[PDB]
Amino acid sequence: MLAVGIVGLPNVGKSTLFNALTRANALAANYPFATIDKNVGVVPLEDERLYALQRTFAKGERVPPVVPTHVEFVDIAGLVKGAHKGEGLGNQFLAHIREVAAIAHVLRCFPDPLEDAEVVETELLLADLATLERRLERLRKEARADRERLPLLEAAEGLYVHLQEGKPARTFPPSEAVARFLKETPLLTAKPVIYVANVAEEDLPDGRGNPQVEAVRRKALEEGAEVVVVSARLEAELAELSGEEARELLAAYGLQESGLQRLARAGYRALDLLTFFTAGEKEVRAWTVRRGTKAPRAAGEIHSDMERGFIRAEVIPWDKLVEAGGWARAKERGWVRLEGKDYEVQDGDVIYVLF
Ligand SMILES: Nc1nc2c(ncn2[C@@H]2O[C@H](COP(=O)(O)OP(=O)(O)O)[C@@H](O)[C@H]2O)c(=O)[nH]1
Repeated sequence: MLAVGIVGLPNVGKSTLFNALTRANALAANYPFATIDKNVGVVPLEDERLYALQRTFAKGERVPPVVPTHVEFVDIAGLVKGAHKGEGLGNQFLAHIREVAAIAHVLRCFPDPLEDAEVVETELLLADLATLERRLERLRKEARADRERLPLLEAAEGLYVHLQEGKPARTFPPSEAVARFLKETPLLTAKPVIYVANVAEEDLPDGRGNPQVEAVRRKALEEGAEVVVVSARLEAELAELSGEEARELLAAYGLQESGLQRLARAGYRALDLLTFFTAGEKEVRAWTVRRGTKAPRAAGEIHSDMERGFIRAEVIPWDKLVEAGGWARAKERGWVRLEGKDYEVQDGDVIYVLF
């Protein structure tokens, strides 16, 4: 699942954060099928570029509607710390973690958070060490018969040293061999991690001077995780209001973006995603693809057909389309590019597929 799994030990504010997330999910324009699950929802991603494009294509009294994209979050369910005696405690949690692309761990930083982080990390490490032991045995046999498997075996040898020292796969230095191994065997500790420091509202936006948040930032550096500071209670309260009123009251408190939006943006980065747009008089919409996605696959997101039927596409940075004043005007300015099947989409690109 192209989603962020939210985890938390008892009483850290996770259910409160999910009251907010479930409310936000009821605002979505399009729902991924996975959201049928009560534990899966999305947070619409606010993007001012949509409104900028909207003004560019508004004519007379007509204004095209805007459709934002979103980031999917899963409430990871399950007891975390098992006995490892074959009884099965903790198995459901691991199974759920396997299905998400990134992990966001809620840590309580208001009346030890590092202890919670280590508890979860320890269970993920134990599962990964077992996976590595199984792969080392299998790969060593396969490599003797097919040298093409050797790089994965050598990457696994290195990761095993790293994990045996209690370090996550995500902080192991990158290399071609490690990349091939992790694509085939997606270790739990290789998933990007966001530590969500839950604080009292007075500590927003960065938990400055809050020793618990500072300790979380220190641990994050060691674990290769990013940090987002939110007040779950505040987010739940704001989510009950209209977006306009919530923004005004937030600004009155000297805060410029909700914690849910900050979390959504952190999740977007963790999942290595980028936004591209389709824009015209009828509609302006934001689409999401993984960084590295080429024009054809991008086109496939808009219309399945277009991927195979893809011949070429007009592409222009949203800011240049806005600066020009429209498609006809951007063409005249020579700012509209015709890109082929080899083109890697860039964040902010506006695309119109030919055929
Ligand atoms: N002051 C304050 N209290 C919070 C915040 N988030 C959660 N709480 C309170 O902390 C307790 C546990 O929150 P909860 O969502 O039930 O934790 P869970 O066990 O991780 O779901 C509750 O009584 C919540 O009201 C927050 O951001 N600020």
